[PDB]
Amino acid sequence: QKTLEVWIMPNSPQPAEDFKALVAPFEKAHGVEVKVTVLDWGVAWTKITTAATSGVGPDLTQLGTTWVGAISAMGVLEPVDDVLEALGGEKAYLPAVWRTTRLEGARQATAVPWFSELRAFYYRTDALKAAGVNPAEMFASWQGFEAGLARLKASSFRDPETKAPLAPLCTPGKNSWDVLHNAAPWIWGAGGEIVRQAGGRWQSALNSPESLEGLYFFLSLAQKGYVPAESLEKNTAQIEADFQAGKCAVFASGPWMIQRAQVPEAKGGFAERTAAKNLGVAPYPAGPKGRYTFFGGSNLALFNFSKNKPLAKELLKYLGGPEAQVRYAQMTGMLPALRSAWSDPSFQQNPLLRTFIQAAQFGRTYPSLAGWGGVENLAVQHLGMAWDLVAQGRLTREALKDLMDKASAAINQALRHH
Amino acid sequence: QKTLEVWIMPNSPQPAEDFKALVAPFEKAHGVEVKVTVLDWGVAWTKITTAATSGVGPDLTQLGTTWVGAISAMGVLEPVDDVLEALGGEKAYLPAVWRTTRLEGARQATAVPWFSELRAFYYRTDALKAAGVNPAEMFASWQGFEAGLARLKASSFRDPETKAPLAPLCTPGKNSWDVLHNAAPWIWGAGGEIVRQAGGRWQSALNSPESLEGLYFFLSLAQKGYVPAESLEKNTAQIEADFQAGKCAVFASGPWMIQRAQVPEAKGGFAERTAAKNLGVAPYPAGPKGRYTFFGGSNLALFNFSKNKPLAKELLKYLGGPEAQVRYAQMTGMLPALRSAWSDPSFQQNPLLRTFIQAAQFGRTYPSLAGWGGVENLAVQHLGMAWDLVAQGRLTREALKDLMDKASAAINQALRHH
Ligand SMILES: OC[C@H]1O[C@@H](O[C@H]2[C@H](O)[C@@H](O)[C@@H](O)O[C@@H]2CO)[C@H](O)[C@@H](O)[C@@H]1O
Ligand SMILES: OC[C@H]1O[C@@H](O[C@H]2[C@H](O)[C@@H](O)[C@@H](O)O[C@@H]2CO)[C@H](O)[C@@H](O)[C@@H]1O
Ligand SMILES: O=S([O-])[O-]
Ligand SMILES: [Cl-]
Ligand SMILES: [Cl-]
Ligand SMILES: [Cl-]
Repeated sequence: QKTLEVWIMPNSPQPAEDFKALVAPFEKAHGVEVKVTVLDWGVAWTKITTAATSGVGPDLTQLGTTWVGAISAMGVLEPVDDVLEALGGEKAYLPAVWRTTRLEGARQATAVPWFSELRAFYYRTDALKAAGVNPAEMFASWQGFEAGLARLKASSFRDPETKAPLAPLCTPGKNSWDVLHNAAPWIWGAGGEIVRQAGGRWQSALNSPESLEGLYFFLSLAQKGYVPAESLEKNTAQIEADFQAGKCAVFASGPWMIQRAQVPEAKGGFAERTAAKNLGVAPYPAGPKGRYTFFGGSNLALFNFSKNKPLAKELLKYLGGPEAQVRYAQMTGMLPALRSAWSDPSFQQNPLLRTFIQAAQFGRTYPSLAGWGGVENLAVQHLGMAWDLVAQGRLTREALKDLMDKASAAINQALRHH
Repeated sequence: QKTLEVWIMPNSPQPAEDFKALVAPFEKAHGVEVKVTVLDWGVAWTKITTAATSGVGPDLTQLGTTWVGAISAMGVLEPVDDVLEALGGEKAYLPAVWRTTRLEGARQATAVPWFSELRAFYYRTDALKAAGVNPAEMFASWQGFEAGLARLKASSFRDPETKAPLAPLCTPGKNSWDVLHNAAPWIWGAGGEIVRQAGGRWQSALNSPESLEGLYFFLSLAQKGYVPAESLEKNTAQIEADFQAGKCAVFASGPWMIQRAQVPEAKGGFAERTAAKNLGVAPYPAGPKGRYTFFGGSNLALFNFSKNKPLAKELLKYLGGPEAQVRYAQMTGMLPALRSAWSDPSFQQNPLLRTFIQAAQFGRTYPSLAGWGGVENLAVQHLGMAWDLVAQGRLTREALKDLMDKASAAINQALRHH
């Protein structure tokens, strides 16, 4: 009759149902009830920070890897070094994954790695073929990326269901954390970054010459008509929905879309759509200073005001452990956080998934900072205003610089305090 | 083993679960399993129009009242006059609800009323009291509304959980259908409208002198600092989340927030929050040409490519009928569509809900037109750009007029399209 409450984000298309089937064996072996509540990504920051400040909430909460340091810095998370030792310690994890178990420079781990994700480009094989585009040259370089989009815009190809052209590229301009995650590769590729350590402190680098170069190149794809105006007002889920509906030739996303492509519309997938029958993946192109993609995922954290700490730690060890690592990655189409589970043969057979796995050497993420929640909110707000400059025909290098100088002022405030 | 597929939007905090409990009796009596799929509002237009164009989808779909004419005019909906006759016909419905059963001027009804919904202002009793605001004066007139917001801005009141001031008003500036529904009362209150019958056709009126007056007054609340810049990039979900979290003194919503306030976070509500303990409702203020609010909701439609039409009509008769009408309104915090069901004490004994029932006198909606889905997408896009003028310090009457001239040209295209 002993019970646990868990907060999760929508990691699969039937998230509560998938999470319940995942924990059913643990419920049987301990004779306990695990309750699950689903928080949309757009409101999860608001709801998790309120639970933290109020001292009331669940036993466990999913945390995006980029939030672990920001929640940890509030002093509301129970140490989980014991759980991670029981899962095989530092050596069981990719160094980049291990760094998401804590606030940078904290002694104690405060989250357990649950799943990994990184970004690549999904494209329509039938569209790039009709346009005469070589996917290998389109996704090899900025120049190539731009040339491929120009061909996709000039193409007379029409989706056989919609009977209408495809937008060359769709990217979300509003409301998602992905307004930051989708700009990051371009910034990094130009030799830029989101933040930089100097003058003793962390500050915004979104106004560095190289950051402006990468961000401007990204924004100018919309300026040139490769991204439709409508896309700049939309969020992640809508861009996913536009691709599934046969309206976009190319978009940036995570390994989950592969799982969706294999499942019917009734189960929140798109197996019956033209796009699922014509699905390609290519990595992010090399920029002038490097080849990068966003690498992230989600960890599980235990609030220090939980009344069932020993039982919730047993559940973290279960979810962080090999068997649940494999089953949840299968249900979600995410990559296991436990490095050993990448080698499970169920992940070796899928050709599109292999593209994601082998793209991981280009994966980069943000330092695990106390101000990071604020940085992401302000980044989403200010980058969405840069997309606005395009919708208005007002995008210039000076206007972008002025806007990123204001984003930088505000981000510097957030890195001092909450 | 007979099957039905039903598409619904997230009407309650656990939508699929609540919908399965609602249809359980019908499943038992008929030996059918009803499969439900949840479509977020932001992607429902995309997924419903793709089902229409492809001839592949569910048996039934939820349709927002403002979309019924638009989907009907695509030639894909079954007539349901038999179901509405069996539910008691034109007399069993509010005239405004009856008009949402069809495309304007069509012989045959193509949707069954499911639930009703109209807009009012939620406010924080504790905030208006600390600010010295008389709710009765604040929600009586535009001048009153503005005077109350000036007092809310000046207040040194801090939310007891956040330890921080409350924004006087939050409204979503992006990527919700509510960007239109939140503007419409201000437009209508100035004596404007969204569209106007102009010489044998329908056309945009967003660029009429009175429509600009109403919209300009609305936007200028944000110009004066009554709405934070942050709010202008956010969608309806985030604004609701911000109110629940104690960040907003006032916001416009539906009757569902009353149900949400009575349910804990773990079931998708906000009973733990200060805002649930300090909840007031007031009507939209009278504009200079009178008092108006947005009156809508959702109906249920049967695709004419369904293979299960006789059974799906029995399910429509069930969902539209007295018992299920009461149950779903209880679970969702919506008003029943069937007038007779308003008599249940769950509605008539609910003092916050009584403000929504009384607000129904002043309820207005859009004509039931062929291009209406297009009108809403384009309206949301262009109204999002009006909010942008504010964020940028570029709001002038000419700039707003130029923007609504472009919204009007685009909307005219969508209305004349065959
Ligand atoms: O910065 C927020 C976290 O985002 C996570 O990615 C989410 C994304 O935000 C959602 O929009 C959705 O599409 O799913 C993604 C995968 O769960 C990211 O994985 C985390 O590392 C970030 O902390
Ligand atoms: O315009 C589409 C329909 O909107 C309905 O209101 C929704 C709103 O769109 C959402 O943001 C959500 O919060 O809930 C509302 C109620 O379901 C409206 O009821 C319909 O009349 C519209 O057709
Ligand atoms: O901005 S254009 O779409 O009117
Ligand atoms: Cl960085
Ligand atoms: Cl939405
Ligand atoms: Cl109107």
